[PDB]
Amino acid sequence: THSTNEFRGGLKVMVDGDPCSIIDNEFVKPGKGQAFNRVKFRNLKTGRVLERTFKSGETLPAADVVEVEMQYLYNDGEFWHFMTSENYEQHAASKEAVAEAKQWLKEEALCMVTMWNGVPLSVEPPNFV
Repeated sequence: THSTNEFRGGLKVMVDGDPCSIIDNEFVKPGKGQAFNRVKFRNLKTGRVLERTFKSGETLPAADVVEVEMQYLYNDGEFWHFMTSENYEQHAASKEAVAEAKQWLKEEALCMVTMWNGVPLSVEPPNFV
C-alpha cells in the first residue's frame, strides 16, 4: 500500500511480517549504479532497530498501528490493564508485551500505548514520575 517515495519518519509499515515504524529514510544515487533508498526501522514487536534498502520501484504493505493514551490500572502478573483516557475503553496487555514497561508501573499513571490490529504491543510511560 505504501511506496518508497512516501517513506518517512513515523510511517508504519509491514516488514517481513513484522510491524515497523520508520526512524529515518535516505535517498541515494551511486555514481555508476542503481539508485535506491536507505531506511531505518523501529521494529515495534522486538523493539530492535533494523536497516534496509529499496530500489525506487518497491513497496511495503501499510500496517494499522496507533499510539493511544490510557491509564494503567493493575496487573495480575500475566496481563497488565489500561483504559483509553478518551472514552475509557478497557484494554489489557500480555506479560512480555508491556516489556521494559514493568518496573515503572504506578497504579493510575497515564501511559502511551502502541497498538497493532486492535491488540497492544509496546508501553511507554511519562518518562519519569
